[PDB]
Amino acid sequence: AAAAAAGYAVHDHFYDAVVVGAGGAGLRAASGLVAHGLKTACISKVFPTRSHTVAAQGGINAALGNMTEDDWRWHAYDTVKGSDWLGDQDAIEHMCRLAPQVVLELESYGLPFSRTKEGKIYQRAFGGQSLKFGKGGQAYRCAAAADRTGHAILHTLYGMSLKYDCLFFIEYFALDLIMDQDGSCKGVIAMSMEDGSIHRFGAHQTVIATGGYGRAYQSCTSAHTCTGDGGGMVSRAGLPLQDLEFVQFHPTGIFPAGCLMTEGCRGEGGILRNSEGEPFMARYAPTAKDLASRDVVSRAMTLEIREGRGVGPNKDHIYLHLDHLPAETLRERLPGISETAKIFAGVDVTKEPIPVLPTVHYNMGGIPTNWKAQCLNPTSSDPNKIVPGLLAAGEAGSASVHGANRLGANSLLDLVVFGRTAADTVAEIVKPNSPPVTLPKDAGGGTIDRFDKIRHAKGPVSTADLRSKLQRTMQTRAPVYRNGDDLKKGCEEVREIMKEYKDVGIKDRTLVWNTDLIETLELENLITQAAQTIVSGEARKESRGAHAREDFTERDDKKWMKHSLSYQTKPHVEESDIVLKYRPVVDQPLDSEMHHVPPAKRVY
Amino acid sequence: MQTFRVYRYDPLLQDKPHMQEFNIDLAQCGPMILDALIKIKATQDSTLAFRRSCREGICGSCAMNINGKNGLACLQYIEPGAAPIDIQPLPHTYVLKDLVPDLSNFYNQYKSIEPFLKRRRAKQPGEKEYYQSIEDREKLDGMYECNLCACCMTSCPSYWWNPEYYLGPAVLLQAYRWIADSRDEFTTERMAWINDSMRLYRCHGIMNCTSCCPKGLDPAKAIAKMKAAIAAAYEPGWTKIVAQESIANKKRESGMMYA
Ligand SMILES: *Cc1cc2c(cc1C)nc1c(=O)[nH]c(=O)nc-1n2C[C@H](O)[C@H](O)[C@H](O)COP(=O)(O)OP(=O)(O)OC[C@H]1O[C@@H](n2cnc3c(N)ncnc32)[C@H](O)[C@@H]1O
Ligand code: SF4
Ligand code: F3S
Ligand code: FES
Ligand SMILES: [K+]
Repeated sequence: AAAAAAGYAVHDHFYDAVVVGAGGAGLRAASGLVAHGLKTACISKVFPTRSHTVAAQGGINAALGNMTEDDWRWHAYDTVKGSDWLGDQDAIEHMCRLAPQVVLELESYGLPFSRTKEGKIYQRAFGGQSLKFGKGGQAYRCAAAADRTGHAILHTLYGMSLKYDCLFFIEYFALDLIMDQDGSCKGVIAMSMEDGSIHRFGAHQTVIATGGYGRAYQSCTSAHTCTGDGGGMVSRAGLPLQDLEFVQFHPTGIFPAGCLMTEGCRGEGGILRNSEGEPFMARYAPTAKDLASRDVVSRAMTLEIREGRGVGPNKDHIYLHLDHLPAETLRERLPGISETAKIFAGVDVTKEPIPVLPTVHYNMGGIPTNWKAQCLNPTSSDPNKIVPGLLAAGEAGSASVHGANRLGANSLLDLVVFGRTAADTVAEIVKPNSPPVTLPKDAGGGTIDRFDKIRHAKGPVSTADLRSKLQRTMQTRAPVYRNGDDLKKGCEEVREIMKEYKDVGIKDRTLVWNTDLIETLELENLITQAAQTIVSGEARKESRGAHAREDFTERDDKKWMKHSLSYQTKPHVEESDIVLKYRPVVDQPLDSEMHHVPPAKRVY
Repeated sequence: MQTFRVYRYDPLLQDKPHMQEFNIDLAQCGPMILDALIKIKATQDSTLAFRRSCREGICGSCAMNINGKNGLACLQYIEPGAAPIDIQPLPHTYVLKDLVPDLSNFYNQYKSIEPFLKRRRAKQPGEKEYYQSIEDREKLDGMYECNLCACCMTSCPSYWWNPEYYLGPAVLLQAYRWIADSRDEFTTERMAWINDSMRLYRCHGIMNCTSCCPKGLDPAKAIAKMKAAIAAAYEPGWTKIVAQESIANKKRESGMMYA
């Protein structure tokens, strides 16, 4: 269409649903909505196949039972323990009970899974997975496709979206949400990086399927595109974000590249050794030495380097020895790791150890959501109150299936399950044919003004310099082992970086593929989420899952079994404060098919 | 102190594209080319535009032309020398800005081959995974790893000349991947559609696609196999088969499709 707001060409679209994101969660949600007969659009900054979901390597967890006898209820118990009793058991049951179906559906659309001798899907061992509610042994639930299980899923979900004919707006950077005065999302306001035009997508139900904000740290396994844009949009809408202090460091990341070595490497026989040549992981998490929870392994590795038993000339990292394993298994089951090591590390997996170090990988926090993927705006009386027209899925969302620590091969499962759930939930709300949404009168006004103010920004500090400052502070003030003093120092520093965004300046003033402007808009999202992370972490005076305070080294179930909600006071990052409130965790499973897993010790 | 000449075009000025030379200290830069480009953007000229996500070679977004040969900047190594390292956009592509190509035709052509599993019977209720042997899964080994970087595409002299008629190496390999997938049941339909003079037989075996592939795949070998299979399996009734499938797609939305 054609309008002119503040001198910008504004096009108007009026769909029944809009999905921001074309990663795993977004591609699944879109295909589902279209399959339900609803008119839908799917906005993405990159071609859907270039999303970070493609970089996944391990696999997706399902109680298929192809390798050993299995029950979904056992998978559910493992997830509760792994979450350190911070995840909702309602959402965990829904995800685990659907994991078999979701994985088979993906195979039905052509996902090239690895196969067994009977023609079934091969499943590999992963950390934190057991049988018989912990009384059994290692559980092989991770349906993998070689070392390329992400590439497979994302390509297959794109194919499914093509089969259903999903309307895609590729290379469109979403800026904000078109919120109503009452408090309901009425769509999104995006820009095209290829034409330079602003588009006001108006939908009855919006699905935020962006990724995480892992690029807010100096060393991450995340993509440069992982800036947490949907979280910033929600925060600038005045809505809460949850559990942002729980940032997962993956135990093995190539040193110092920051690339990821699949946990499947250890799940197929890989051993971590130190300067003394010891498989030290037996001392911590003895029953599952290297296949312990990712948070335990990372803390063990950090303590070992700290104790002086680190490998390398600088004694700064740890060694992962896959050399002892058969060369055929390495070539067949870990085909991608070998090449990446040969390049970014110069290591021959079959003959040499790989240098590794704990690196930020995933973010358990995100938009608060219920088990139906409806975003929540909790109130003192209604902790389960939901934003009327908003839903979330993927790493961006926090249904708290993963709680304080995510079990490997459960995120890709959350992408498919909750993307599907989000499509089902909208179907019930919005009918296949409905009168068009009434975009509010001043829809985008503020967003256009801010975009123009940032476009014509001529201040002293550069976006890159400010980003490096933030990345440094997060890496140094929120490491694997956090202390309260540093957390306070950092909280002051991030607040300064917040008020420094008012001095950022860009040199390019065009609108077609202006990476300078896009990256400055992304830095706003990165700053707000990174700020809420430090504030929430300093406020949590306990040690649960990935959050490991040296000052407080013990879980506090009595006073800290709560979800942590952060709020940005004002829409402008340089004019806002991070307020913290809390909401209770859902402990009762949604049906009786699964029982409540009582809070307990997490030894691994 | 390496010198890096980089192609520069402003979509608004629409001034003739030019190569600008930058000087970078390799001591304070990462080994890969993409690190040099990021450093240039961060320090010297922030206007520089380029696509980059994964940093590990898997997304397929950093495809460029470095010193003549296509490649992914994140996996390409800086090679110091007196000679400036010339970085340009993908060959014979419309440049949206600086090093950002226009690959919309490549995306459309891929949608044409309909890369999703097709079966005559819908999965019966109570059915598990469709059976595929390890040997059958082995057939799809070197074809399912394509990251759509589009280097092989923009290295084929036949895609340079007839971009809008020739599907190109990457799309053709993906078509063979779905013609070779034992689970797919529309083998004849796919072969009939691909059996066109412009779509397939514009490949003259230059082998630039296999030489530049960043993932070490062999699109040239796949196209040769697909041509041999079609020649042996051709029947007079293939044209009718294509027509019947076209009728089946009558109610599809507006976009590239089987027809
Ligand atoms: C980083 C990572 C994650 C990962 C993994 C390995 C790595 C290196 N391996 C995994 C594994 O083995 N098993 C598993 O269970 N999970 C694994 N993960 C986790 C998972 O891959 C990530 O959490 C993933 O990011 C989740 O997928 P999701 O669909 O939620 O997000 P995405 O893939 O990052 O893509 C998000 C999309 O949103 C678009 N976007 C972003 N900002 C915007 C704006 N502003 N406007 C519009 N669209 C936007 C992105 O472009 C992308 O398409
Ligand atoms: S065949 Fe190779 S060069 Fe072509 S798109 Fe696939 S990975 Fe890229
Ligand atoms: S270079 Fe081109 S002509 Fe064929 S062999 Fe490769 S696709
Ligand atoms: S940045 Fe992803 S392929 Fe290079
Ligand atoms: K077939």
